[PDB]
Amino acid sequence: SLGDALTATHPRVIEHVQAQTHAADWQSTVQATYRPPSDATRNAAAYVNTS
Amino acid sequence: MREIVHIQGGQCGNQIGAKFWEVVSDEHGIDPTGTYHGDSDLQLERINVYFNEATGGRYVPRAILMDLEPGTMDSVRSGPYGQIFRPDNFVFGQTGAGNNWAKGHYTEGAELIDSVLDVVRKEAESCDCLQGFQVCHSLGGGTGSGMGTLLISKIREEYPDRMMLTFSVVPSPKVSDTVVEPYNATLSVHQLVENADECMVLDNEALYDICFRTLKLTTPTFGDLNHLISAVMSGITCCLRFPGQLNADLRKLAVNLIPFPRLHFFMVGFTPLTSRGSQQYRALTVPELTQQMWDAKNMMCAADPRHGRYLTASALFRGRMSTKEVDEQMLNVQNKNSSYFVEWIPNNVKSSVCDIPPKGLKMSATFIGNSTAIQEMFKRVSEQFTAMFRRKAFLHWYTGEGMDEMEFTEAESNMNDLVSEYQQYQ
Amino acid sequence: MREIVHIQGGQCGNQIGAKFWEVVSDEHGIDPTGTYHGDSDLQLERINVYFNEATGGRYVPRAILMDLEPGTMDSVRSGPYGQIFRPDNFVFGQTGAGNNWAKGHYTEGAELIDSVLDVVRKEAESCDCLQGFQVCHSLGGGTGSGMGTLLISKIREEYPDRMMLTFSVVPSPKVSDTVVEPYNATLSVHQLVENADECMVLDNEALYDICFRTLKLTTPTFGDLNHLISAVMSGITCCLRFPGQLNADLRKLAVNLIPFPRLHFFMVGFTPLTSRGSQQYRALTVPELTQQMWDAKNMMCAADPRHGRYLTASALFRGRMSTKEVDEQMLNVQNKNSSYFVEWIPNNVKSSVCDIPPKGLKMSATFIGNSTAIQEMFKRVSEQFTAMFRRKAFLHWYTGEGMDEMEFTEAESNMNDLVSEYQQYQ
Amino acid sequence: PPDARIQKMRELEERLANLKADRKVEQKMVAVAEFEARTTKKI
Amino acid sequence: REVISIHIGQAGIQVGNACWELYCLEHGIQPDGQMPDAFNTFFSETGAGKHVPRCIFLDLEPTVVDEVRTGTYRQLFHPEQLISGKEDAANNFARGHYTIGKEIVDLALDRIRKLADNCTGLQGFLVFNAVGGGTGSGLGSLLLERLSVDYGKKSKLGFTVYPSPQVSTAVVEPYNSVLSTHSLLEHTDVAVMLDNEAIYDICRRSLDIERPTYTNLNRLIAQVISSLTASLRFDGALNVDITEFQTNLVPYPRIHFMLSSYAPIISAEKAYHEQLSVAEITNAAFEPASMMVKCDPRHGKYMACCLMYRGDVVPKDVNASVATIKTKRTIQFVDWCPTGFKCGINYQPPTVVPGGDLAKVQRAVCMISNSTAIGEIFSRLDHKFDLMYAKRAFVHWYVGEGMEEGEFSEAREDLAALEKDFEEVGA
Amino acid sequence: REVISIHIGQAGIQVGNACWELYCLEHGIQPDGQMPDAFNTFFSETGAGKHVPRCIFLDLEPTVVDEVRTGTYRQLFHPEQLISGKEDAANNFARGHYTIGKEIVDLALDRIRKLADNCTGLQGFLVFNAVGGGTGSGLGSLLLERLSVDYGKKSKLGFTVYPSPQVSTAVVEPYNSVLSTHSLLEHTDVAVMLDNEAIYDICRRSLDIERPTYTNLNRLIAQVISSLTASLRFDGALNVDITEFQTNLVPYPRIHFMLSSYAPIISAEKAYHEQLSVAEITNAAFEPASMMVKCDPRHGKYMACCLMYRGDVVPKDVNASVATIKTKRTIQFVDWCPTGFKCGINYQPPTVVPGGDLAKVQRAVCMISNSTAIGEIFSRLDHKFDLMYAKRAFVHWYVGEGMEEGEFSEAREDLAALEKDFEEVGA
Amino acid sequence: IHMTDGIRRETMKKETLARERSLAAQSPYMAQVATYRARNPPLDH
Ligand SMILES: Nc1nc2c(ncn2[C@@H]2O[C@H](COP(=O)(O)OP(=O)(O)OP(=O)(O)O)[C@@H](O)[C@H]2O)c(=O)[nH]1
Ligand SMILES: Nc1nc2c(ncn2[C@@H]2O[C@H](COP(=O)(O)OP(=O)(O)OP(=O)(O)O)[C@@H](O)[C@H]2O)c(=O)[nH]1
Ligand SMILES: Nc1nc2c(ncn2[C@@H]2O[C@H](COP(=O)(O)OP(=O)(O)O)[C@@H](O)[C@H]2O)c(=O)[nH]1
Ligand SMILES: Nc1nc2c(ncn2[C@@H]2O[C@H](COP(=O)(O)OP(=O)(O)O)[C@@H](O)[C@H]2O)c(=O)[nH]1
Ligand SMILES: [Mg+2]
Ligand SMILES: [Mg+2]
Repeated sequence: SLGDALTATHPRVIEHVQAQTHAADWQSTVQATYRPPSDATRNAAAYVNTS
Repeated sequence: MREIVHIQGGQCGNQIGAKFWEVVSDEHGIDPTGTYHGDSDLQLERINVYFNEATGGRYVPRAILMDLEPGTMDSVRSGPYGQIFRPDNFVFGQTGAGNNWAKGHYTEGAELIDSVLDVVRKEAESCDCLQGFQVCHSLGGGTGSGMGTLLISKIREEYPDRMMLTFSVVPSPKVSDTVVEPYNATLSVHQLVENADECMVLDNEALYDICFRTLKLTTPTFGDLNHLISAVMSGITCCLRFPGQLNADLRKLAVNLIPFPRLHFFMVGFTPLTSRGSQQYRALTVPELTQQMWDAKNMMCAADPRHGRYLTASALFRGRMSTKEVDEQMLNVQNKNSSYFVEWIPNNVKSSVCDIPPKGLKMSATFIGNSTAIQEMFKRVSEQFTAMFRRKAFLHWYTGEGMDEMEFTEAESNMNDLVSEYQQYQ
Repeated sequence: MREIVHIQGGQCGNQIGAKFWEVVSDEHGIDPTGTYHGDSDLQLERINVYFNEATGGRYVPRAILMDLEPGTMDSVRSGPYGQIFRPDNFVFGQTGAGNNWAKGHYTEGAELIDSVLDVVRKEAESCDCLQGFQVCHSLGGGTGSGMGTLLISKIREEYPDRMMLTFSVVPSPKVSDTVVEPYNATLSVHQLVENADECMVLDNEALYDICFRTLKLTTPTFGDLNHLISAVMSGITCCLRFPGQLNADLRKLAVNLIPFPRLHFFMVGFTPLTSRGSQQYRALTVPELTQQMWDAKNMMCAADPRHGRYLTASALFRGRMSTKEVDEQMLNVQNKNSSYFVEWIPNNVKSSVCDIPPKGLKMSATFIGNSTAIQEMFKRVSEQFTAMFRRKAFLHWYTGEGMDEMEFTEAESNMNDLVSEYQQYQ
Repeated sequence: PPDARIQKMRELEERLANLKADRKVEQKMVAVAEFEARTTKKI
Repeated sequence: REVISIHIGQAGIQVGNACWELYCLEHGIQPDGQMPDAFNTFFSETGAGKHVPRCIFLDLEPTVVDEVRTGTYRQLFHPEQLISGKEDAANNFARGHYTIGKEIVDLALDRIRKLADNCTGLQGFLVFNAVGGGTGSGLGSLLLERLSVDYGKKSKLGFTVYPSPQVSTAVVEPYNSVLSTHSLLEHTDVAVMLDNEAIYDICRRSLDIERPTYTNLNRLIAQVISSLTASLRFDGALNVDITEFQTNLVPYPRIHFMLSSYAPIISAEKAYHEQLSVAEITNAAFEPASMMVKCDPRHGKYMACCLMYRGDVVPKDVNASVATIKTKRTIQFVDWCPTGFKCGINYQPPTVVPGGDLAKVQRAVCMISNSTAIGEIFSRLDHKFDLMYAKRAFVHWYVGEGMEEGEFSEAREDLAALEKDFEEVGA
Repeated sequence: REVISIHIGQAGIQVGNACWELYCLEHGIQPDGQMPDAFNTFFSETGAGKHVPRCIFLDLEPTVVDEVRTGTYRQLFHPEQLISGKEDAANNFARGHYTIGKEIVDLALDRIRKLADNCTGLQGFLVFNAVGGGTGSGLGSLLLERLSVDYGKKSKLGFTVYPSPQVSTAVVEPYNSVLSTHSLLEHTDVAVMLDNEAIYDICRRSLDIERPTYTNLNRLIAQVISSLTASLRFDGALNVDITEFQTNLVPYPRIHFMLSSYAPIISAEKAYHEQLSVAEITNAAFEPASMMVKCDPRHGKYMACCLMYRGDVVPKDVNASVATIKTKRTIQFVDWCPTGFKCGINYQPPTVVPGGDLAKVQRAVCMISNSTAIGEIFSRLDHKFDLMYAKRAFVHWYVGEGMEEGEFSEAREDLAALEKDFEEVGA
Repeated sequence: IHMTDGIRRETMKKETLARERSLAAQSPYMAQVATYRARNPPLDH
């Protein structure tokens, strides 16, 4: 005999399966704004070095 | 670095604290066996605030367990994340209080409060830069309210500089669980107003109808309610644990919410909250979180903010966003319903931002409101106290332990003075 | 090189020595059959201090076992590691003293000490440089107190310059076995205060308290208490057996703890000591050792140091460690509670470091404190002695053997002057 | 005697001022010496 | 010639993080400290191929400081140059000015002393901070007054962040701002105003970024500071130094508060559209919509102005532009100062950052002037300070921390005296 | 050129016990009284190798007098100056002024006559009292009135210790204070205020002792008095005698109440942390954090200021510091006074005592001024005195002693007149 | 003293029982966490 204290309670209260950001995707704003200028490849349009 | 010492008292406090520790452990990516199994390195740099590394990645929570009846400790240990709490932190009596503030505050606390003081001291000097104390307990009960409040007094006496933050559940008109709610509640708040730094009032009926409307659950047992309380509890301290654009610790929010020493009774809510069948409607946008944050139905106290005036407010934002939109929405909500805000203070709302949303979300916001409409709950308590004290019902169980009626007079007069001040500043 | 010869007296002494020799043999890697099977070469260079090469890697302990009843020898031989003791070292009487100081000190000692003296002189002269003698016995029984005391005096008369340790257990009123314990205890102490070089007092009630509160054991048999005593005794002579960053021999400990030759009664503690349930949840650092070493509830004597003054103090440390942290912790404990240390002796703590910890451990510590609170138990025994001697109870068994009233009177006279000087220096 | 301590600090201050002036002169010499070489490299 | 800069507070060290990224990028210094003579004013050369900035980051909260320590620029910054306290001051002037500031300023000035000793041609100091908080305002004012005591004769350029009129983030920032001005009056040499609402509007209007954050604001502040330091950094047709701002833009010792503007504020796609030239970029730097402080210069009266020019700039064009401005009557100069313009030209055009939204422009103008609308800003702040001090709100925090109510009134009266001075001068 | 001292009450004679110890260690005289020209102003040479202070200890209880008799300073004082009463005034102004004072004042007077006769160039007197007590209020007033009758034209240094507003040990001390101010207002020429909580703050903040007893307060008061008298005992580059004080610090015959201050006030470990100059001690002598009396001088306007400097100071730096203080806008002087300052330098630096809490400092500053905040102090005391008087509390023992309502009404009216004078002179 | 030993015995027994129940109940919680973690796919940069 056992009660109902053992519940996941995460999917019942707080969850947004479509809008979740995976824990590997976590990053601070400064981390995402100050990239190595030599090999910055996270921007679609940028000034390419043209010799 | 800045250290938070968690304290748990009574059945309600023990269960909500177990839920809080489950949520925090999940957020920092440690499995119920005590070892780290996350992926992002952002978690490990700020785990000292809530955990201590013993051996081989065994991170032990910095919590204290306190009660008098074996059932609650048994429930805490039997469930998952039960074998991570330190066995020595289960300081624990055996007789029980049973809905009596005097029993838990003068007799049982007499021979139990010394061991808990030894444990909390040993665990407090264990850390270098202590930030403050965070406690969660009950008020209508005997063990949590009385013994917990006396411990609050003791640790305020010994540590007069470190901050003190409380989550307390309060009596309710329709859902009235026990019979001696007014006697315990009045003395609990009487001590809290003079000793606690800031209090966030909780009640079960607000959680009940939050599960009714927003989540549309059918049978919301204590687990969901404690999970919501834990979500807010973690959202309060998210600044110390993660980098952000504008951090705000407990002192930053307390100086921006407390204009007078006795003006430290807040009310709380959480965003976003939607049903499982409505997961695709809402886009995680600042206006959508803001509109739910300011709604009276999202508040976690039986006090309508529309029946009073906001004095100060605090907003704790998480996740990557833009400050301009948050500030614009804050100004917009301040300007439109300007009749609901105080006049002799500009910029009543304080904001803060962090870049790490809680797990399972995209971005969240936590609201702390120092509204003057919380006096309605106190007047509700006082009228029942005066009516029941009128013919001294159930009094002999209190004066038979050492107490006098003068303590009841002091509690009633002090809380009446507090409601008078709240009405004055409206 | 420097040589330690072991002497055991009575049933308590025999069991303590059996456990001590088992622990030491485990440390040096010899099997219960007596042949070396260790791994490192550090376990060969300094094993002459305890063993003697026989043949083919067989090492025999440097011990002499004393008693008056066949049961102790039979149990020693029957148990494990009982086939390593040399049978000639089993010096042995036949009739038994039986809880009577006079029998073991005047009658039974007369015909037995000759064989004990013969064997101890034969072994002691075999080694080149005897560091000193080591004696573990009891003050409650007859053959341990009286015969052991007579042997102590005889050795002091024979080899005066050599060192001498006395691990003597003193019975307590709360845990009391024998009716006539004060009669043996007072006279044994009266002889020890001039005969023994330095004394470290053990007590069974303190060991029971330690094994109840700290180790959290439910059935603390004599095995656990003997294990604790054996660990303490092994910890003392660790520097002689292994290299360290700061070595300290027995004389080096004695010179830093005895400012006056009649004050050689130490109170002893050991650390770390944790229950098996709480073994995972503890980090293993120098502060964790220092905070438990100075705890009053960890001491293996029946005397609270908080009621007295730490006149001098000592600490033995084992493991690969930082001297800076050891010194900082010692200075912190010195400067925090300045009221517990005497004023005319600054820097009362002597420290030593060994880099080889006990098997199964990474760090350990030992405490030897010459406090003026050791005179609490002396009064606690002398009050019973005066209360019973004032009516000449059980006296006819002592008088009718050679002893008269003068020995008793001088016994409480020396007891009183010792306790008076200990109180004076407080 | 009433101004002996004052005379001591007067001597102290004048000596320190002379030393600082000498150090400034040395700094000027170092500056011009480096200037000549860098300009030659540029040429 | 060299200048050493100090960054105080969460705003100060973030704008410093943007600014030093710009400094490293413009001189072609890769983020690990070495090149792949003009750099000497910012980067000290050590050993063989290694440059260390002449700056310090200090704060009482270690979170953002050590996050910068573990950012892209790890080896670039000296480990001891990033000071970090152990606990926050939490929006309190008293906490950062008397309690925690007392034991941190000694280390900061001990490091600054050796940083300046390593220097040989120091021009002056250059401070970035925010007065709306506690860590910034309190210990920044304390450090400022201590440096004024130690050096004094060396200039100190001030770039502060006051709270905006409508948009705000805190509640008790009027106290911190007032007590910050109470010391900035006598200790700061030249103060350059920086708001937040104005730059938000600039970003939304010119760069059409619908959701701007603090990063764009800091990038624009870095643009401004680089444009005003390029005269010292690089050779131009007409070079100016630090002393020019004090000599030509500070007419009275108690009147030093500056307005900033920048042009051309344009995106990457509209550089294709418009034909850039000196006349229109000079004209655009005068409308209130291109000013980095939320104020209207029409209600005020200019005293003196400074103009930095970068890129392909011929002096005849700037002379024509300033002549046309002078003949314009929409803006009004004071008869007090008949000649209220100061110019300066540097040859190198402003640099661009990868990921930034500012395009590569041929020429740019940074306009820094003095006006009387700053008294209006201070009066507007004083209005809500007096409206809030009437109720003795939040005073107990400051009183308990170690302060009293007296200096609140004294700083209020000092601000009133400032108001009277600006009213008198504007006549 | 000499001056003699008298002591009345517990506080006065304890302060004197500190002062004479300090003086003896200043002049190298052992407690026996033998030295193994400057001392002539306080000590008269007796016999062969003996010195006796120009002092008299007077009190009604015999206790503190007899521990003075039995202490280490037995042979220092001539025994028959040590005058002891029999029963105390019991904190009762009427009792000490009419019951016990009538029979002890005669002995004090015919002792002062011979003490002055032994002197030749007596400049004046210096008294020590606290107007909070009973015996220091009543019989002290009677005695000083008798000296005013006897001498009239001679100066009298009135060193009074007024009770603090919040911190208080008695309950009827407002009445004693008012009744003392009735006579001290028009009898003595110079009066100095000494508050108790201000010294508590002084020893708490700078002297960093959290458990201060009366001994340290007495030590620092003795240091202040020694600094004031150093211009008398020793020759300086710019000396001032007692006489110049009356004509330089008292603008009106009824306004004679001068505050006290001292600098630098540093403990044993602070002296190593910083090195001293003249500018910062001049500035620190004017901040209210080092003032000896509960007041807010920033609310009021100064009348005049006296500055005594000891140690190693030259007139150039003091003149420059005075100019800088005058140019400061934090403190304002009254319109009719163009110069409210008075400087002074002595060559001999202040001393330190083994066992004391002060450090060996090269130079020190003693500040004595005059402002209108003392009027606020008087009004604060008078309000709380009238608060009790509305119900005739504690008055009837004064009545039964022999007094009536008349002097109480006259004292309240005289204090109101003093309030009106203070508010009218400040315009 | 008998009360104290009985308390010790019951505490030890209930510690063992609680440990056994926790180890029994851990696995379904891990299964549930796996099920609701499978919903979130990590992104590819
Ligand atoms: N423009 C701009 N302003 C900023 C930035 N960061 C912080 N601020 C301003 O700083 C004000 C509050 O001070 P904070 O920077 O949060 O911190 P602080 O000044 O050091 O004071 P404390 O919070 O008590 O430590 C806010 O109102 C912002 O306007 C930034 O990156 N850019
Ligand atoms: N500075 C200082 N003030 C003191 C000292 N002792 C007493 N006082 C002050 O004196 C006031 C009361 O007078 P007391 O000195 O105690 O005694 P008294 O002046 O002889 O008057 P009575 O006690 O009535 O005989 C108190 O309010 C104190 O503030 C002291 O040692 N140092
Ligand atoms: N929200 C919430 N409330 C709880 C929980 N457990 C108990 N409570 C509340 O706590 C009250 C009883 O308090 P009690 O346990 O008797 O306090 P104690 O006697 O001091 O230990 C009831 O009214 C419950 O509503 C919980 O897990 N969640
Ligand atoms: N610590 C410890 N104490 C013991 C042991 N064996 C006996 N004792 C104590 O010794 C006392 C009796 O000593 P006893 O056997 O008469 O010694 P003997 O007669 O001289 O051989 C009892 O009170 C026991 O508590 C042991 O193995 N360890
Ligand atoms: Mg900050
Ligand atoms: Mg007195």
